[PDB]
Amino acid sequence: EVHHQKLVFFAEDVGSNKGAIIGLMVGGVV
Amino acid sequence: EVHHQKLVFFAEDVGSNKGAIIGLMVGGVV
Amino acid sequence: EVHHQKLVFFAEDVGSNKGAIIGLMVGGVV
Amino acid sequence: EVHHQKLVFFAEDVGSNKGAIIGLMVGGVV
Amino acid sequence: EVHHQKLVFFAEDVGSNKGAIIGLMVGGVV
Amino acid sequence: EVHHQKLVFFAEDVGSNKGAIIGLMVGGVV
Amino acid sequence: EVHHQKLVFFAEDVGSNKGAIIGLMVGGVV
Amino acid sequence: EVHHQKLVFFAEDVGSNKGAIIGLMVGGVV
Amino acid sequence: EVHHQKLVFFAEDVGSNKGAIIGLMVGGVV
Amino acid sequence: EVHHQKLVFFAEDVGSNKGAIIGLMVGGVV
Amino acid sequence: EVHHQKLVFFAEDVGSNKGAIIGLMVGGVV
Amino acid sequence: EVHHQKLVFFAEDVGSNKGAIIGLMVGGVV
Amino acid sequence: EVHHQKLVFFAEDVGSNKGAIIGLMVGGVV
Amino acid sequence: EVHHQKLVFFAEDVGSNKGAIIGLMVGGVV
Amino acid sequence: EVHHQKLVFFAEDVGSNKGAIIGLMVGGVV
Amino acid sequence: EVHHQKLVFFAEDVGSNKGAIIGLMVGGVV
Repeated sequence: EVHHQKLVFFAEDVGSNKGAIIGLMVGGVV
Repeated sequence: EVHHQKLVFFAEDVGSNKGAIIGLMVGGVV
Repeated sequence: EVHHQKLVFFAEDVGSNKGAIIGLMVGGVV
Repeated sequence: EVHHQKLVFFAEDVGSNKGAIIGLMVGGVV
Repeated sequence: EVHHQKLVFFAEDVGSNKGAIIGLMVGGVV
Repeated sequence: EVHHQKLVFFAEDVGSNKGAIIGLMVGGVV
Repeated sequence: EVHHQKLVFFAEDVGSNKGAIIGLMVGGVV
Repeated sequence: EVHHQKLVFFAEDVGSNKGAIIGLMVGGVV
Repeated sequence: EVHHQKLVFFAEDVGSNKGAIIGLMVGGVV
Repeated sequence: EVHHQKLVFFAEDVGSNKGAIIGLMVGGVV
Repeated sequence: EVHHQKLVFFAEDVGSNKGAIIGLMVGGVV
Repeated sequence: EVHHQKLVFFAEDVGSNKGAIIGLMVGGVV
Repeated sequence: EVHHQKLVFFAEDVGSNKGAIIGLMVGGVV
Repeated sequence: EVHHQKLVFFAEDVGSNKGAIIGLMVGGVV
Repeated sequence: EVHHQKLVFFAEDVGSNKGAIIGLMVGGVV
Repeated sequence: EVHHQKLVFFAEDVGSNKGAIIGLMVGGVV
């Protein structure tokens, strides 16, 4: 069999002063 | 078998002073 | 079999003073 | 059994003064 | 069995004054 | 049984005055 | 078996005045 | 077996005065 | 301000032979 | 401020032969 | 300002033969 | 500024023959 | 400023024959 | 300013015959 | 300022016949 | 500054025949 998985995310900001607390959680189980 | 898994993340911030707290978490299990 | 796994993360900041606290955690279990 | 795993991370900072505290943890178990 | 694993990390800083505290931990178990 | 593992890390600092405290730890267990 | 392992680390410093305290530890257990 | 392992560390220093404390530990147990 | 947060999860199984490929990932950003 | 955060995960598997592939990913950003 | 953060993970296995591949990634950025 | 952070992980194995490949990566950035 | 950080990890193995390949990576950046 | 950091890791092996290849890498950057 | 750092590692081996290749790397940069 | 750094490693060896190769690298630069 053939499995094609494509995960893409776009995140842009303009945090001039203090971008605060930001976390990016990426998980992939196969 | 043919497995094609691609993960792409775009995080761009135009900061100027103090990025603060950023946490990138990448968890891949295969 | 054929296994193709690619992870690309783009993190670009422009904070010209005090990056503060930035953490990148990459966990790959195969 | 053709295993192809590639992980590419791009981290660009511009902190002209005090990069502060940054941590990069890469865990590869195979 | 053919295993091809490549880890590429780009870390570009521009801290003209005081890098402060940076930590890079690369853990590879095979 | 062919194993090809390559780890390439690029770390560029521009701390013209006082690099301060930088730590790079590489752990390869084969 | 055929084992090919390459560990390439690039560390560029520009600490013209006082490097302070820098540490690099690479442990390879095969 | 065919063992082709090599570690290359690039330490580019631009320190004009007072290198201070620098720790370079290379532990290769094979 | 007072904030209380507790994440409790229970995962029990009986994988006598081959626990397969599982990945427990949790993320908390505050 | 008063912040109380607790994360508890219970993973109990009565394995016998070959645990297979298990990847635990804990990402906390504060 | 009082911060209380506690993380506890219980991973109990019984696999009496070949654990295979188990990885635990703990990333804490604060 | 009263910061209290505790991380406790329990990993109990019973692999009486060939633990195989197990990796524990702890990344703490404060 | 009062900071209390505790890292406690319990790893109990019973591999009476061949522990194989284990890797513990502890990275702490303060 | 009071900083209290404690790291305690318990690794118990029972490999009566051939411990094989074990690697413990501790990286503390303060 | 008061700095208290304690690193305690317990490594119990029972390799009665041929320890093979074991490596422990402790890197502390202050 | 009040510096109280303590590093202790407890190595329990039960090797009776052929310890083989063991590498203990302790690098603490202050």
